[PDB]
Amino acid sequence: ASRRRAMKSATDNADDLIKALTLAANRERQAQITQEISEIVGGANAL
Amino acid sequence: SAADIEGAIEDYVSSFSADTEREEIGTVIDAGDGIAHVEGLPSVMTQELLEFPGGVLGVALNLDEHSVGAVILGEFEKIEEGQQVKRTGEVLSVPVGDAFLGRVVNPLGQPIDGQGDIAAETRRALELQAPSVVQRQSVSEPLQTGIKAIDAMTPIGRGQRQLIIGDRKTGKTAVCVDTILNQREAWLTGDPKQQVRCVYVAIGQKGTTIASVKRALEEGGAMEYTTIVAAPASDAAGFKWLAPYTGSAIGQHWMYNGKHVLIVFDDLSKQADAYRAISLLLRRPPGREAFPGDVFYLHSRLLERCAKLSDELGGGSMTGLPIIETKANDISAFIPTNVISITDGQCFLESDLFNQGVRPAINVGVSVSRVGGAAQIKAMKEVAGSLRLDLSQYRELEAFAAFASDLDAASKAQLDRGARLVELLKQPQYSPLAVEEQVVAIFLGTQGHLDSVPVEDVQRFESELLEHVKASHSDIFDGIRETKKLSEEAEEKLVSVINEFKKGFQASDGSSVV
Amino acid sequence: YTGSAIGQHWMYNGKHVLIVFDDLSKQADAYRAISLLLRRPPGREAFPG
Amino acid sequence: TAGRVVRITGPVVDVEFPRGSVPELFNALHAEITFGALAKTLTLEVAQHLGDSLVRCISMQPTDGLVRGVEVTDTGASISVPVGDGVKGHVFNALGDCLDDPGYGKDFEHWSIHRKPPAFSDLEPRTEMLETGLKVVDLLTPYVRGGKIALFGGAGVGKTVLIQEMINRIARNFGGTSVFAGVGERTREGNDLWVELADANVLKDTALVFGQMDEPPGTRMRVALSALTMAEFFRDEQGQDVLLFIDNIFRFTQAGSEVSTLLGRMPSAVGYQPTLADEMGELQERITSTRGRSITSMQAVYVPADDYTDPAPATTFAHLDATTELSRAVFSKGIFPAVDPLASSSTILDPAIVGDEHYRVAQEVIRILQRYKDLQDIIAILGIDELSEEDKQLVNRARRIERFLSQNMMAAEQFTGQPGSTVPLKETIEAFDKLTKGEFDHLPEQAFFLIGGLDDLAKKAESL
Amino acid sequence: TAGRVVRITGPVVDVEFPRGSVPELFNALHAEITFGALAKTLTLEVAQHLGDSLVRCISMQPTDGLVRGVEVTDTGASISVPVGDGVKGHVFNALGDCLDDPGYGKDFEHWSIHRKPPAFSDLEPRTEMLETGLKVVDLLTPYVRGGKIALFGGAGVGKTVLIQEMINRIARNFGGTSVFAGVGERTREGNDLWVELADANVLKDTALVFGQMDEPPGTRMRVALSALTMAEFFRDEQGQDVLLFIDNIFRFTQAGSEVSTLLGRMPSAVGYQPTLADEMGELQERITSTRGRSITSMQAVYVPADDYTDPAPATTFAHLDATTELSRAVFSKGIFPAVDPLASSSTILDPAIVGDEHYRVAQEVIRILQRYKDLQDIIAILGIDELSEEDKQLVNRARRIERFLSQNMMAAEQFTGQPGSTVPLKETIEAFDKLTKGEFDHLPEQAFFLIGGLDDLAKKAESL
Ligand SMILES: Nc1ncnc2c1ncn2[C@@H]1O[C@H](COP(=O)(O)OP(=O)(O)OP(=O)(O)O)[C@@H](O)[C@H]1O
Ligand SMILES: Nc1ncnc2c1ncn2[C@@H]1O[C@H](COP(=O)(O)OP(=O)(O)OP(=O)(O)O)[C@@H](O)[C@H]1O
Ligand SMILES: [Mg+2]
Ligand SMILES: [Mg+2]
Repeated sequence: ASRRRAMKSATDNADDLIKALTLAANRERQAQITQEISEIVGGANAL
Repeated sequence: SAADIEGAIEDYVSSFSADTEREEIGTVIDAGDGIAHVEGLPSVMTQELLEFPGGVLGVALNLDEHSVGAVILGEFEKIEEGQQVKRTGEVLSVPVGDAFLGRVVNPLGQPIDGQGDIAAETRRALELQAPSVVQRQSVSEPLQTGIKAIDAMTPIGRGQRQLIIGDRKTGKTAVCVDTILNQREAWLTGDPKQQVRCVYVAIGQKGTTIASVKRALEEGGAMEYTTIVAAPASDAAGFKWLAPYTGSAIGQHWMYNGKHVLIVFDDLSKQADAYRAISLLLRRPPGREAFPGDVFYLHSRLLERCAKLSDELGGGSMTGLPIIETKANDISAFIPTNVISITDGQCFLESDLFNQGVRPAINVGVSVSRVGGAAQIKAMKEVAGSLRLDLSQYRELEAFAAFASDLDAASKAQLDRGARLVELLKQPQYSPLAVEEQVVAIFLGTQGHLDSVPVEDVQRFESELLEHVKASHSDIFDGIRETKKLSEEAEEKLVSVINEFKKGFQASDGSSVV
Repeated sequence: YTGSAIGQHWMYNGKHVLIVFDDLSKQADAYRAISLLLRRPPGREAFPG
Repeated sequence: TAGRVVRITGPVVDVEFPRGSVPELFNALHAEITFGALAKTLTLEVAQHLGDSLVRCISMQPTDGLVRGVEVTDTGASISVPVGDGVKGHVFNALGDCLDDPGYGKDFEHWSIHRKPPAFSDLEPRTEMLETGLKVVDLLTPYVRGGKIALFGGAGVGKTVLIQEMINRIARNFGGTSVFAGVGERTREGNDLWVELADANVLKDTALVFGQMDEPPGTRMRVALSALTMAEFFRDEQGQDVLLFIDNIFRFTQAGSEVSTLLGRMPSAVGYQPTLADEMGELQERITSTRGRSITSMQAVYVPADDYTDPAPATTFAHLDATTELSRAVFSKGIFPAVDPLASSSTILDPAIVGDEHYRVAQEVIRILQRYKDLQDIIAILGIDELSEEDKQLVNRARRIERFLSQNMMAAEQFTGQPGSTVPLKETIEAFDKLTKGEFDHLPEQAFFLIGGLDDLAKKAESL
Repeated sequence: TAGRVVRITGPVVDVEFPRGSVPELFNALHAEITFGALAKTLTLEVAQHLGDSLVRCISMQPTDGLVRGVEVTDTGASISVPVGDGVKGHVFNALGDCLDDPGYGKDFEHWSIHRKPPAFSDLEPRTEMLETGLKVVDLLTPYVRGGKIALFGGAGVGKTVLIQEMINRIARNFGGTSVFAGVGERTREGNDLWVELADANVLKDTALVFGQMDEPPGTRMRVALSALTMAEFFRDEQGQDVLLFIDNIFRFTQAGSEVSTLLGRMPSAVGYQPTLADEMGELQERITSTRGRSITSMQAVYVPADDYTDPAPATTFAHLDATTELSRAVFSKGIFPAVDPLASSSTILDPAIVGDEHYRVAQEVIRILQRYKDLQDIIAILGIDELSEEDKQLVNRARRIERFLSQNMMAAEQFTGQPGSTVPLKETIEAFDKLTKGEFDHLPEQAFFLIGGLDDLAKKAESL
């Protein structure tokens, strides 16, 4: 019974950690796209 | 009746002046994506309202040697090359005055509600300096938001900047509209020192949302004192950018005249997006999250005019309630952290709690009122001073309880107290409570009188008990109202009535709560 | 496009064609190079719009 | 008075005009390509004024073969789409030229695709349910009349069947019309949709507008507006409730991004156009109810990288009022309209707008189905017998609740022959109140399949 | 003779002078704004020469209503700020204009705010400890008297509360003078600090200079130097020991970035100005003490978007003897002052400077907390129960240490009511030695929050 409870808690914590890591990964992906575009367009603006 | 009709037009005709003066007319040499370059206008002022022939207006940002770069406000699709551009002799400014009360006006003061023109007292420049350090005094009087959560845990004081912040569909406009509606009891007093005027600046909100907010205000009598500055999502970037500034101008005119204003900005994140559009279309290099480096300047310039002036400047105030639409509870993002750095406290409305059924979804622990406590009636402070930490501790402990087989008696007691307090704070929409009612309701739970009530019935026990008091021992409410302190005599009366009721209260299981 | 043309001639004449491209990422990179050498404005990952 | 093409850079074309004849923004200009293989009449949409009487334009057709100095004739009006009763039953492109019968609609009334949303005073201040007559939608995902409904989907989950069903219901219940805007629509799927609607006999109540993916970004960006112009004519002139499908709105956003890149605007956010929210407002805010007639809309929204924080969905979802998600899990179990009761949602589903009873029954249905989903893992791993008596009871009730959310959709008439069902809203509320209380738990599961309402449930059960 | 405004780009004004009268870099220029609603004498600071006798200037007051072609008169000297014993007890703006009474300080000695940092020969590293009375600072990040101190934080972590806490700890009993520089922080905070110092009778010994957020980037970047000039006058001309609080120094770099994007300088890594390192250095290097004359400095640093790798904090780290990195994670635990014990560091945490026992206890505490951080993954998924027993005991006393580092700061009274407590260094060392050795592994965790001391720890443990 304690194993059932502990692993239910572990699955919930793993799901929450997956959600948080997916949010962080999406934000880092967006940041990488934005930074790359900034570098490209800054190069363009200097011709 | 016909006499006034004839007389108004007669006055207009006779007052007509053959004003032959000198207009500097320039010519547009370029226009595209909301930006128009106007050559000529050799004496233009920076941030002047240029008037293009289609009736549209523009703000002259860049004054180069060749031409003037103007951010166009409104329907830029009408602009074309070769059009004459006339000065207007006014730096970026909007009309202000009492006539704006009850009017929906686009970010330039032009009414869109369909009623007649607005009798503006004067014009105010959107970019006047905020009050200096020596022209303020710490906010010393409350702005009862009508929400038990806000007015108990994170109070808003007149002159404070309270940042409502949370994901989409999480109860932000609801909180702002509730705090606008709740001020009717103060408005009816007719006392400028106590009346709270309102200004609701909708940035990028849907047209239907602004219509619904206007209907909600009308149904609650709030349009006698509430202005709406509507920059719907349909409008160009310029209107969305300068809508909060025109709302702040309308509010500031009253703030400097000794009156109290409540400015809501819904959402300042949509202002930041519109300013990103304007700046990038001007080819200004982006910064973090593609925003320009001075987005913080935008929002701070805006919210730093929300202040509680000193008695030497009329003792007026302007309370700001900016709404920030976070993305998936990213309170650490750029714009949220900015507006937190500018504002004096945040009410974080978590979406997990909003879906869970806890409305308003105030996230305790992360929510705080920096200059709160001082602006909070003594009764509310004595009864709810410890509520925020207790609720945050209950939230921390709930995770442990969700998986623990059993807990310490003290931990069980704290879990119960939190599970009753969170239900007590929960509140239906458009149902603001006077401060007396809030203090009594919070007293029920903080002093433990709810500990005998089952959780699911707390909402009813409180909801009906306030009714029982409302017309059985009104001495309690009147005592709170007049004294603003929960005097021990009134406290004894209140506990007596609570027990008298609890004897006659029946829970959902049929058990007595004695 | 040369492959698509050779295929389309058979396609419009009533035959059935099967066109493989190993790999379209290398066409995209080639077009990106041509566009950037022509000063065409770049968007995401430097690609032309 | 006619200009000259001075620069050709792919889709972007720059046109010089005499001193006092420069076309206004968003005017449509006509150019000619005279090469034998690629002869065309290009439509150029003026995007910017560059000065010196030069206008930068985004060609709505491929510019391959265009020659510098070729004459450009100004129409003086924006891209004009045909509007009328004649656009019902035909397929159009973003420029208004018919595709199944070329030259058709040239004598119809023409409307500019750029026109303002309803003035503020004419917006309806109260959101009203659109009683679709589908149990699942009217119960758990109530559509807002004059609102936008996210329509997630995929292969075989019956998205096209739901589209046909909604065309049928809006054309037989509300006496309205439907318009389908294929913003970036696969030519194959466009043809499939056209033939399916022609076979379902609902094409006569639908106007199809396709901005095909092979077309440059200009048409993919303007097809949504063209279809919405047709819908706005059906609303503000013929007094018909209209239903505008948009597959896919993310491709409207992408087309805007591509045009922005072409014109030289610095990309923003995650590479999207700086004017992203402005364009999304110009599109969506025209989809609203005014003067008692409404353009409801169902929009398929592709979330990039499965990220709802991406600017495209995060700007679309500010305007979407309801979400309908079709899943393989529900579909494979024979439950059509395939709507996932748990993933889907609606903004109007609050006791303030819907009745308190409706909210209570909907929440109870969601609760039962959520518990059944929680238990499904145990069911699949350990067998159904592992459940307790309460859990077994709840599982049995949830099976029949989820099978009852199915409905003999009107669009299925062409297959089964049996006429579709339009359950009254209160009738559905009472049916699901009874079914969540177990009153029909003794009936066999197969009884609830594809049954339109409460009385039909009994009249089908008697057959078992 | 006088120049002429030739172009205006927000707070940046280009002025064209006669061939022979170009002003030097950092020379103060005076323009005029005549539009009545906001007419003012506009101060500009020459920042570049562009050729053709043009000079590009930053604007101290907002350039609203400024007109092309207005006269600009160079003052022949850089922006000057008043100095003297008089500046103690008054509030000044970035340009030296007094605020509490406008006519003040116009007859005092005026110093140019632009001056080279002290020559290297006069520098020597200060190493004397500055007992603040806080457990975390006095144990793990011992502040350096006469040295630079920082308080890094995102938004809402406790930078300003701790700044005013140290105003209470240090300034309230300081023998010398103090200066407070509001660099782009709230005007409300400025007024609150002014009244608090007036009530605490510390104002008579403080010179306040404010450049708060509602001011353009010009003053928002020169206010730090304006305050630092009074600080250096006290350091050099008077020989007094000085405190220099600066809240918030990141606003200096942000105003730098704004003026950079306006002046035309290309963007750096994440949009900041290319001279971020140089602009920060020419300011920080002046805040150093010299041989016989001490200038303690305490700077709040805003770490934007909680990203500690941003170039501004990443540059200002190298300029600090003691760094106190406030973190969101510690803040959400309620552990005020919210100091991340690991990220923070001090250069005097060397067993030769603080002593053997102090360093030993600090290093053991850091080891315990580092192992806790290394176990955080398992703690998050599985829980403390699945660790090894040594790790379990370490995690228990790590939680106890981490809570014990919290303290009921004096400045926290206004937010909590509970009065503030100061724990002398010896008691902190002894208490943390006891915690690390395990002498208090039996008391509950809750007994260590916001307690501040061994006696208070015992009292609170008995209370629970
Ligand atoms: N306190 C409340 N109790 C119950 N329902 C509420 C409450 N506040 C808001 N709602 C409901 O929540 C839904 C969304 O509310 P609201 O518009 O205030 O949210 P929001 O987060 O401000 O939205 P948006 O980002 O779209 O402006 C509406 O159904 C509203 O009725
Ligand atoms: N020790 C403490 N005890 C209680 N509450 C605290 C404490 N420290 C901080 N807080 C709460 O956190 C808020 C943070 O205040 P503070 O001004 O330090 O924040 P900041 O975001 O770092 O500042 P700034 O706006 O200067 O960047 C305080 O107003 C108070 O609400
Ligand atoms: Mg809202
Ligand atoms: Mg601060």
